[PDB]
Amino acid sequence: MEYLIGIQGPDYVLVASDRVAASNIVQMKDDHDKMFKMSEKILLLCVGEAGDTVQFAEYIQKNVQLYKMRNGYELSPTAAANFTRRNLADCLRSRTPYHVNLLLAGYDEHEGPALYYMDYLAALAKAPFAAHGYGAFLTLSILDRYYTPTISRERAVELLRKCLEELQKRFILNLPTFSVRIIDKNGIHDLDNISF
Amino acid sequence: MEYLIGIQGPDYVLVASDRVAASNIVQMKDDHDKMFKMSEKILLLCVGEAGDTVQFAEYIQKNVQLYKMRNGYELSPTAAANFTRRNLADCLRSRTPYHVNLLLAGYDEHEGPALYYMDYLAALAKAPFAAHGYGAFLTLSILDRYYTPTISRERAVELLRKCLEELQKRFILNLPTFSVRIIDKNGIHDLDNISF
Amino acid sequence: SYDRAITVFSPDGHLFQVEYAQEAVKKGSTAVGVRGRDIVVLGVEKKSVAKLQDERTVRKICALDDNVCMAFAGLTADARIVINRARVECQSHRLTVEDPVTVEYITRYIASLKQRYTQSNGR
Amino acid sequence: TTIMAVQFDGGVVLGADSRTTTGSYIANRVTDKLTPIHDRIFCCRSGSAADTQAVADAVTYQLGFHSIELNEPPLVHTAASLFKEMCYRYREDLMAGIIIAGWDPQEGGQVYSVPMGGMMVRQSFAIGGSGSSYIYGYVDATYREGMTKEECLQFTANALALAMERDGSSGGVIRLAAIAESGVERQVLLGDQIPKFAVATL
Amino acid sequence: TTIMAVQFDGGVVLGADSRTTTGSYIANRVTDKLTPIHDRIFCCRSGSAADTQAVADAVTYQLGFHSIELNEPPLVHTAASLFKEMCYRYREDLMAGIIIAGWDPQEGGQVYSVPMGGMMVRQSFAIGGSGSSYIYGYVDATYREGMTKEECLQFTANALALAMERDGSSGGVIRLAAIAESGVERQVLLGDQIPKFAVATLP
Amino acid sequence: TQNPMVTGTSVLGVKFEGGVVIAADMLGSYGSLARFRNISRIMRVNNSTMLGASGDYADFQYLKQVLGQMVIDEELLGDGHSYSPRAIHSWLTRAMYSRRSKMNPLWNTMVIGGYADGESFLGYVDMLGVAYEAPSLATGYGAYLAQPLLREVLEKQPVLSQTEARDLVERCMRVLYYRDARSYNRFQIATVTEKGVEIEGPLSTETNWDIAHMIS
Amino acid sequence: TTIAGVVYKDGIVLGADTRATEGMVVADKNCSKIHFISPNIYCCGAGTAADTDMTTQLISSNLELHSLSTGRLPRVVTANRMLKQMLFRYQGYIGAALVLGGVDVTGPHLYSIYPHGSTDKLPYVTMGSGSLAAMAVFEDKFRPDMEEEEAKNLVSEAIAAGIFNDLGSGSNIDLCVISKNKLDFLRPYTVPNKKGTRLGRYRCEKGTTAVLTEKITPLE
Amino acid sequence: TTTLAFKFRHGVIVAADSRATAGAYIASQTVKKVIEINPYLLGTMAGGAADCSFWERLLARQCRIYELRNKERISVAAASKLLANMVYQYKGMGLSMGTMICGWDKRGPGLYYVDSEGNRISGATFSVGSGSVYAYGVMDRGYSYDLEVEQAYDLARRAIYQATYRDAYSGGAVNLYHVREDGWIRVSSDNVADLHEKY
Amino acid sequence: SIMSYNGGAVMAMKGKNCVAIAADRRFGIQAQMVTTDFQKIFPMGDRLYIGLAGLATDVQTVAQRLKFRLNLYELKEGRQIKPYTLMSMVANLLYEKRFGPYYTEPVIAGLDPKTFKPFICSLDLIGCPMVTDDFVVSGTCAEQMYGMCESLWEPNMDPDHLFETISQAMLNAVDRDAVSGMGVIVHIIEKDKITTRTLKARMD
Amino acid sequence: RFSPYVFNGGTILAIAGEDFAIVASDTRLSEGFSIHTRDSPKCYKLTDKTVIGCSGFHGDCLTLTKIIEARLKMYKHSNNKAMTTGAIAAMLSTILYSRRFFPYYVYNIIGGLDEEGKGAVYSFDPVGSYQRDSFKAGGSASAMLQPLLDNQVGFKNMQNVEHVPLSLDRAMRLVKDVFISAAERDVYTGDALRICIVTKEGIREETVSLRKD
Ligand SMILES: [Cl-]
Ligand SMILES: [Cl-]
Ligand SMILES: [Cl-]
Ligand SMILES: [Cl-]
Ligand SMILES: [Cl-]
Ligand SMILES: [Cl-]
Ligand SMILES: [Cl-]
Ligand SMILES: [Cl-]
Ligand SMILES: [Cl-]
Ligand SMILES: [Cl-]
Ligand SMILES: [Cl-]
Ligand SMILES: [Cl-]
Ligand SMILES: [Cl-]
Ligand SMILES: [Cl-]
Ligand SMILES: [Cl-]
Ligand SMILES: [Cl-]
Ligand SMILES: [Cl-]
Ligand SMILES: [Cl-]
Ligand SMILES: [Cl-]
Ligand SMILES: [Cl-]
Ligand SMILES: [Cl-]
Ligand SMILES: [K+]
Ligand SMILES: [K+]
Ligand SMILES: [K+]
Ligand SMILES: [Mg+2]
Ligand SMILES: [Mg+2]
Ligand SMILES: [Mg+2]
Ligand SMILES: [Mg+2]
Ligand SMILES: [Mg+2]
Ligand SMILES: [Mg+2]
Ligand SMILES: [Mg+2]
Repeated sequence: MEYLIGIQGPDYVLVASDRVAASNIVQMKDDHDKMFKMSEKILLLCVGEAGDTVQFAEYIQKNVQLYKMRNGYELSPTAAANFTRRNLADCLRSRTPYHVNLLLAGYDEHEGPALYYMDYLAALAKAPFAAHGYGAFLTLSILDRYYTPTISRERAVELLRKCLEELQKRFILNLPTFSVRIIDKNGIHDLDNISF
Repeated sequence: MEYLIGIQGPDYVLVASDRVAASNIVQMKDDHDKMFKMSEKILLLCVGEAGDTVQFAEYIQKNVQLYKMRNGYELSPTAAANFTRRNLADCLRSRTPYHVNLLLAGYDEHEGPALYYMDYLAALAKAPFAAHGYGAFLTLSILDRYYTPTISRERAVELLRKCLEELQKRFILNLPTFSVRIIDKNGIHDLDNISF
Repeated sequence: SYDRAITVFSPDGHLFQVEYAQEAVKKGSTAVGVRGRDIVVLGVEKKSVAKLQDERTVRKICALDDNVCMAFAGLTADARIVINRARVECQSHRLTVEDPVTVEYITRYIASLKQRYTQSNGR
Repeated sequence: TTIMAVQFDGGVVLGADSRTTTGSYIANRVTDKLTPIHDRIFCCRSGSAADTQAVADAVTYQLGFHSIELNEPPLVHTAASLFKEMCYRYREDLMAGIIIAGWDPQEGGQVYSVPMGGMMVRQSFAIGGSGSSYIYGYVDATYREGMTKEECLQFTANALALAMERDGSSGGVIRLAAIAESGVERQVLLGDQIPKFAVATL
Repeated sequence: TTIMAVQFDGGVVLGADSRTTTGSYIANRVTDKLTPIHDRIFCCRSGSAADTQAVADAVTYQLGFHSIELNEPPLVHTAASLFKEMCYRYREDLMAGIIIAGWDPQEGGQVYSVPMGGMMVRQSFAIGGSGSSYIYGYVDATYREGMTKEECLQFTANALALAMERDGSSGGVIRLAAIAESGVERQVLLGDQIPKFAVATLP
Repeated sequence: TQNPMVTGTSVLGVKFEGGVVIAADMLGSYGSLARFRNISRIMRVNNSTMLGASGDYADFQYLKQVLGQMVIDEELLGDGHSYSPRAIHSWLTRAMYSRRSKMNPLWNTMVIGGYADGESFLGYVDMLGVAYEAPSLATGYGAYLAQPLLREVLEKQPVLSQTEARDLVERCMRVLYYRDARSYNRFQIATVTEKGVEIEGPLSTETNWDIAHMIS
Repeated sequence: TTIAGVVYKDGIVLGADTRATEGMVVADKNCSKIHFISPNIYCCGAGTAADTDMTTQLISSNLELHSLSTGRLPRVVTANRMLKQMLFRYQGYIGAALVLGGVDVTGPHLYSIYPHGSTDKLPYVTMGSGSLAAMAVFEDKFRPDMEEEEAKNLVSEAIAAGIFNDLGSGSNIDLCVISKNKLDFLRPYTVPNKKGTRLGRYRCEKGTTAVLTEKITPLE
Repeated sequence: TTTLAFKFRHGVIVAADSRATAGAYIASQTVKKVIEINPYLLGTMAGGAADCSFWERLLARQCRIYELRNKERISVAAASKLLANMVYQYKGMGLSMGTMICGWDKRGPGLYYVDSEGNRISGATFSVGSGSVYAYGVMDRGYSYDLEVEQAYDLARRAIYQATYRDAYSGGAVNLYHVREDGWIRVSSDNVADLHEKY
Repeated sequence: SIMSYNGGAVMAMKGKNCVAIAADRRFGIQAQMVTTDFQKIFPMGDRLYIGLAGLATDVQTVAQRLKFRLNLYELKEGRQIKPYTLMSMVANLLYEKRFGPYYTEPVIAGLDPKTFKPFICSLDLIGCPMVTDDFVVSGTCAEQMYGMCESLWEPNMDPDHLFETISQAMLNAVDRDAVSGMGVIVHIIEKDKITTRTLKARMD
Repeated sequence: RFSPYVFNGGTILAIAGEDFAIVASDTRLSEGFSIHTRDSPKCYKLTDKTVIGCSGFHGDCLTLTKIIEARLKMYKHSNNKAMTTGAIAAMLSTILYSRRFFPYYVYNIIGGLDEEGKGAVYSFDPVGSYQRDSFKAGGSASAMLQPLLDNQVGFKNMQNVEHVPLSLDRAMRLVKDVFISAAERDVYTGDALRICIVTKEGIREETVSLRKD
């Protein structure tokens, strides 16, 4: 079951997600990616019910890309977050609600890095770090303990690696590998997978 | 969630069990032992509902030991399996049923090695190999594919290790270590834990 | 069910059934125990001799658990009851305390069983 | 509720108790359950007060309009048919047990039952509502072919009084109406004017 | 079922229909629902047939034994009391609506109702069973203080006939009994003997 | 009882100078059917105490049987001690609580009235063992319809004469007959004073139906 | 809530308490339950508060359109029909229980209107959780053709009965008196309930509350 | 609630918050959730407030009787086992209890987790209660068998603190105990508002 | 209960020529705190604020949809909305969803844009309005809030005393509620300025 | 399904002073939307030194208090002394637990003098979880009373205030204030406030009027 994490530093946001797709008692894929690139400087990380997660993320992704094509420039992380929220909330009481939980990470030229948390109800919160999934219960306090607002990216990846080690130790599910990416002024960078 | 496995060769039975005690989303112990020594040449491996499992296994254990003290010699693996089954079946429709699944492994001076399977309903089957838990779904066919009745103990531990690797690869739960023991004419021998 | 008071006081404070039970012990085969420095030994007389006897079947020294044994003198049938009761109790102890009994614990248990059979109706 | 109507040569007599209950609270003790649908056509209402009021208002509208268009007084049979259509069509959303009675020049005095479910049947006399259960035997034994208007009025008042004594959901005053070519005559029996039959003491 | 009993000066009249149903199948069309509990004490039974038979058989036993011990005929009030005790105590496990009626030397003709739940009340006349709902009005309008035996018999037959016409769960024949110091007189009204009241076909 | 069968509606009670008056109609209803129209829902317990019961009449009859036997038992001793109204009310509290606690209640709400040692006693006990005392009581629909009238009079004049209490009870019984669909216009009034317990009836209230011509 | 009305010799008296509750807590000690319909017609409301407010406002507005069109003073029957037809359509889901009273060219008229759309035309009515207490007063004391002051006494007594005997009712008694000549909207009519006074003082001086952050934004 | 305990070189650390709730209502900020069973044995309380208090008090009674009969201190194993056997009979009846039994006996420092579901397990470290998941993260990242005494105190205190911060149902003060070979000591009681200031 | 899924508390309070509105700062999901700076009070004018407790998603939707409507109103009309009119606008917005409501129960606090007269109100989730002359409260600790307000509030308080009263009412109320707190924010609204403060508060 | 419980309302409060205890309650007994009586106090004298407040389901309040009374006499007969405030508290915990599976629907607060003569308050949940407190509210309006006591008696959330001892006169003023506030908002609290003051001289009683609506 699905784990998302984000940590925002002074000029970047780091994000990671597990790579498992499971079904019943089996992992069916171990290189699954739960991140969706919305624009040069925006990732949407999406977990929840099957079908809803991809349908929702891809719809958001295509509309963000459409906005870019229509206007010549991109939606800010904050605008995209609010766009995402409006869609989810507008569907909440409709015949087609989407059961998805999200993180939105981005870097804006003028606002700097941003990390947004959203639940399936479409409550939106800006946070210095955040996580979703049952794994969040075991890692949020690790983040509260060691995060600082000026944390460097070398130390953020170390902190991330304490969180992921804690899941190996203490979480009942087998989540042995994680996708890791960072966003800053120069866009989206793939880091090495963190594996056990 | 709990895994038990047994493989019987010509003159030994090999058994292994996971070492996790879990509660809700957390492993609370990673060196748990699910094996109970009934006599010099009998192990009972027990999983199922909390409380029931230990209360049942220890009641059996004490009674087997009492038999030894009363009579000067030990219950055969077969007799112990049947005793175990009588008790479980007798409780099945009572006010105090025990929700436990078992393997009984033993070596008898005159019948040789034996492996018995029992479910919570108290159906008793003798088997050349067997397993309990959701992990069984992913390992039984591995045993059907490679087991032969003359399998040597060196090859049995290898076959056990293919099963346990399959759980690391494919099972959704984090079971990283296993107790392993063998029983033969010289009693019960602890093997190294198999760990990941 | 039979509720007669069997063991009762007599005028000079005696419990005659108990004294008679002691007479039964005195006619049993001799038994001796000696506590060594790092050994303990039990030895006991006869039972019969009797060439046709299967010796194994009449031992008067009995394991109660792995770390405790006992000899007795007196009524052998009575002893078998006490021994079995003690054997059961050694397994409860291990069950609930996860240690073998001390010798004192099981001695105390046996003694208390014996005292009860001097103060209970019908026995 | 208890409602009743009876045909005689030249007209009809209608009656009802006046109790409206929510649970076992009496929300109106002097209810008028006999509602005029046209000059000489009434309906007696039982069941949900909201339902029977809504249905009766609607039928009054339909019948009035129909009557103007035709330039003739309406048929009692037509009034009953309009009730039936609405009570049958909406039988799953209404709790209405109706008696339609009145006079027209073509067929004289007529009584129709439209019970729950929305069937319609003409009868010499009709009873309905919760209290009607307690007067089947009475009306079966007492009814006589060829009663006068005055006899129909007494027979009605008696039946209703008996129902009212026994049915917790019926009571209050007895409202009567007689309808004939000459018009509608309404009256109320109250207190000591309600027929009285002793409790059977030892 | 419809059951009824009526007091007169010197005794009682009891009546019942004869229909026993399972669902809407008539399993007995000629049921005898008036059961003798002693020489001059009967009960009229409605509700579960199994229950009322069991309770009646038990009371008969109790009352008979009590009567031998006392060496006197039993009080009607005593029969009613025994029914009440058993119907009240077991009110959660029985479906029994009973009328006890009879004669004794001390109190004469007497009618007691023991409806479901096991209360007990003396009455001038009593009705019960499913069909009784349809004759409350009739009996209330028709009852007169001081009716003779023959009038009580007619009044009973008429009430039961009316109930039987309307109640799907009542029907068949009318069983009547009169009880007095002289004894018990039983009769059956069938077919054309049952009082008849026209269906009110249209003029 | 799990499921009440034949039932009674409201019982009223009010204290006055020298006694207590209680009232109850004579109806046992079977659902909405007014089935038994001449039954008394009031008991003289002993000389100082009376009881009125709402709810299941078979359960009331049981209580009457038990409590009647207890007063006889006590009179057999002829020892100068008698159960006071307060004691009877205590006993009844325990018995209702105890039955409630076995999940098998006696399906009743009761009003106990008494007069002993110069004091008027009026007490309430319900099927759950809820019990208390007050200057006036009303069970069932009486709690909604009669009690507001009783308490309004008693705020203007806490101490009523017997005849004033009696007139007030009659006014309440009228209201109940107008507004409770399980009521019946045939009731009893029971009074306890120095002289003992008197039960009067059958009584009826005059009713007014003028409003039938004011459909307004 | 306790709401009520009476027809007296020359008009209508409407009455209401002023408690609104959420669960078993008092949310408003002084809410207004006697709602304007037209200058000659008012309506007390009980039940779901937003439903009573919105229902009466809508009908009042449609009646104003009606009267603007006709040039005449509206009729009580018209308000009754409009309310009951709307409530019927909604099948009881609009939880408005109303006492409607006024005076029109045909004189005084009083109706009770239930959520499911039934109405009763009667010379006195009560509604709300306090309605039986108020109705007891009316059954005991109403007479036809009372004088104004007697009718106002009777209605306030009836509301008081609900106030004191129903946990759902409280605070003040409001009345509205409507005749051919006069509209007297008496809010409050009586204030039979008052908060007791405060015996200790908790005038906590500046600095008592520790402050983490402060921003003053000046305005024009 | 959040409770934790852990064995280490210098014995066993035991810590708890002090909140009690009734639904979402905060009933108390000053509950004592570490019961002194005897001068070498502690029990911790999480779950139903009455259930924990009653059953640990009963355990204390029984351990004392044991001591009187047998003339020696009950072991941690035996005490934990007495509790497990007492509650086992009530499974399915809605008792809610999660306890750590913490002592030092002839086998050295001892720590057992025991609950109303029937679990009884020995281990190095545990956390129990609505806030346990949060305490585990922090305890797990800082735990070592070779912690110095003051470092172990700091860790326990911090773990409970961080649990009170995330978990709506944990709060108040952190109460800390230390089981040593000659008995437990009460180390400190620190209000979570004073700890926030500090961390 | 839907209304407690997120927890939270808002209140408003009247003083002489000033009003105050306050909120806790926790955004949580059942037991789990997610953030501690979640906004619940929103400007609807220079001297007019709305506070929303209830389900966080609906807090945000209502605030946003209300702003949409208000901005259109102010562009079309000459002028800044009156407090009472804002209340009505909000009532109408909430009652449109009568049969599938937003799970939020707002409080409004402000000064009339022309007269500077103080106004406070609250509404239930389907738009029933309630104006008062003292205070209003909404959220998972409403009882606690009522108890503090009833005991401390007095008439005609100056801005400093109003700030202490509303602050002590909030802090002490939320400290008896598991799912409200993690901070308190207070806005004092006066004719010539807004003063915004966060309070030292328990963080458990 | 017969329900064996009903809610009958009622608010209780106790405060410990240096040499006094207060136990206070309203006098309203309710059921549904009706008032049974306006004169039904929730305080019960147990000894000269101990008073208990009980609210919730009145059938259980009556039974439990009669059980406590009987147990106090039994204790006195076997042990030759009156039960102390603390022993009454410990005993009450066990009596409440004995109904763990069919609870007394009662909220109990004990107020009295401890063995040094000092104020003692003990508060309970329905199944007997308890502790000693300095002050405590219970019952219907407890959530309304408690925060204000936290603030004004506990001095919580206040800076630069001298934490003085609680005088009897101040504690009395507070008690009356909080009940008056509660009567404003809790529909169940009203009619009258009954106050018991336990000191070494004995137990004295004040009553004050509350709103009747
Ligand atoms: Cl052992
Ligand atoms: Cl109607
Ligand atoms: Cl019908
Ligand atoms: Cl019909
Ligand atoms: Cl009907
Ligand atoms: Cl009526
Ligand atoms: Cl037949
Ligand atoms: Cl039969
Ligand atoms: Cl019956
Ligand atoms: Cl019957
Ligand atoms: Cl039948
Ligand atoms: Cl009768
Ligand atoms: Cl009597
Ligand atoms: Cl109309
Ligand atoms: Cl209402
Ligand atoms: Cl503490
Ligand atoms: Cl022991
Ligand atoms: Cl273990
Ligand atoms: Cl917990
Ligand atoms: Cl640390
Ligand atoms: Cl919108
Ligand atoms: K009737
Ligand atoms: K038939
Ligand atoms: K109040
Ligand atoms: Mg879907
Ligand atoms: Mg079980
Ligand atoms: Mg049966
Ligand atoms: Mg409908
Ligand atoms: Mg809080
Ligand atoms: Mg917390
Ligand atoms: Mg009130």
